[PDB]
Amino acid sequence: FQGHMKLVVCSESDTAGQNIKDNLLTFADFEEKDVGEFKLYLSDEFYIAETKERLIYADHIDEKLAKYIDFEEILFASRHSSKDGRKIFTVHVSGNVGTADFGGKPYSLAKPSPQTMKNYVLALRERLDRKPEFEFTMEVTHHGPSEISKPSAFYEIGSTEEEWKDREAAEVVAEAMLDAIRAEKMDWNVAVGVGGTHYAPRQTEIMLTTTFTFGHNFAKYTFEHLTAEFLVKAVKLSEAEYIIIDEKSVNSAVKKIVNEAAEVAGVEVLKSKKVKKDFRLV
Repeated sequence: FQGHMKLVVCSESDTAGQNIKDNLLTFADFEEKDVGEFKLYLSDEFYIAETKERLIYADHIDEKLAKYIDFEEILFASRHSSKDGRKIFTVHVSGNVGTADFGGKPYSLAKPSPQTMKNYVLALRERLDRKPEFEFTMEVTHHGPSEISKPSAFYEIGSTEEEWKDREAAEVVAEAMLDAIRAEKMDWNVAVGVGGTHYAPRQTEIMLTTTFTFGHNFAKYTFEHLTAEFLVKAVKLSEAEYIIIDEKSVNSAVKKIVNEAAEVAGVEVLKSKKVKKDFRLV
């Protein structure tokens, strides 16, 4: 059973997650309840769940929470840590290709939530100028938890403690989440992306300016470990009808498995430049 409400999940020890939570709590009349290992906040709008577990290791947490409440998807609210120290708002779906160094299992992918991710990004774009020093960017699929069956995605703030403690940054994310949760448009074109650096530049531009959204995205560092069958799993899991390639990143070797996957799954392959040109929004 999936119910019809959306669930925001955060970690008790995550500063960013907590600030996002505090802001989300003012958007509706909530009632806290402590069941099992969680702290649940209920309302007739959306749900919020607090766990003491580190999110990247929260495999099967959707099954655990589903014992107490019904929800159709999860929006993980968390901080983003990076050595670049850049101030950014990011979105990505968890999952691993060849290595599972930070949660989950190898070659396992979490169920994405392409529509909500898209609505969130457009709602964020609308407010980005409130925090001029911040920039938005997608993150390729990486890190745990990989064992999540309910549609999901991670909505984060980074890259250091300076940003995690940023009250307004968390408030902007919370507002974008509320807009995503209430959004009715659920027919954005869905694709799995292949190619690019860890911050998926092409995919980020596509998310901000076209009618396309993404489920999973695989960075160039994953090329050697990708297989045609793994890509088919990603496409079907994402409910994608397309595979978009970063034509400047993909090599002939990876293009072969991409084409293989496209044929087996019955989806169309499109170059990122063509997507940006023929699928603009306004």
